[PDB]
Amino acid sequence: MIKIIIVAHGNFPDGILSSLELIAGHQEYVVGINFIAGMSSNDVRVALQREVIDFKEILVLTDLLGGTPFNVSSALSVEYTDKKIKVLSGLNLSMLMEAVLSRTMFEHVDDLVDKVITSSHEGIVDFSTC
Amino acid sequence: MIKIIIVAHGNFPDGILSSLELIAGHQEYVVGINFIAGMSSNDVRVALQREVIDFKEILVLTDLLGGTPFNVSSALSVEYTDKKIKVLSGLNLSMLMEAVLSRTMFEHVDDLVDKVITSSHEGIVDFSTC
Repeated sequence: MIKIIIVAHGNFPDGILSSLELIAGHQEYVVGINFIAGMSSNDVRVALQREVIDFKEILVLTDLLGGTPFNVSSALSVEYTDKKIKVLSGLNLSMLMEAVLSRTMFEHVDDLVDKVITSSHEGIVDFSTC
Repeated sequence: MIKIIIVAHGNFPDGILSSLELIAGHQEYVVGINFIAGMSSNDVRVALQREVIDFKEILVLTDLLGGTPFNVSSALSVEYTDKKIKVLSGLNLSMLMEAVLSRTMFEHVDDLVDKVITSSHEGIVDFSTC
């Protein structure tokens, strides 16, 4: 059971989640934290802490390297002795679908992240390229 | 100008556009086509045609390889003799920010896509590796 948590600027999390819902329907243990206008770094931190209280294996998908979602997520990911918290930047729908569709193959998030990264890269394609 | 068109499942385009608005503010020549429940493939085609009527250099950012937004966009990109339409899949915020921040440097979308692709890939990072 790997919990997927999406953290990104604006309502990007709501938006990409609506893509997932249209394609695959509603999923268990998948949440979005919308980093909207008005909220601070700490607001994101509080929200994320809340979402991880009861989970050991957690994949956090964030929009942009070095942005507040990624920074807050990575800072928190090293604070829990027995939690496994992976934090990715570069979130595309490939990243999200792969995590959702493959996570049940894995007990541990450590063994899921390699395949999620591979699909994220493989999903970036220029149509000219055939 | 190089016009940027975002086509994706659900309200993903609105959501990622809200990320852009928050980070960079409102941009010219950047539109979203939300492929929501109830919409047909032709509906997407009609919308895209409308957005490209009066533009010669067009970058279309789509969510997912082999999906309706990508398929409709790719099919249309080869139908105009004198339009330059590039169609990418794998849309992440890195892809969008690069197109927006760098398009000014280029007359032609052809010379912009390689930088956009590079940044898209470079933006996918696992914090464990830093």
